[PDB]
Amino acid sequence: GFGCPFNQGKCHRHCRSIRRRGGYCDGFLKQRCVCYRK
Repeated sequence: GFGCPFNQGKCHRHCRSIRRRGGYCDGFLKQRCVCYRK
């Protein structure tokens, strides 16, 4: 969806920039991702 498993970077790079480190898409369609750290 919005990202992984097609574009993890889109959801793994957006958060990463926030000093984050890891994540996993949460949905099939353009829903939204929630990088590990909350």
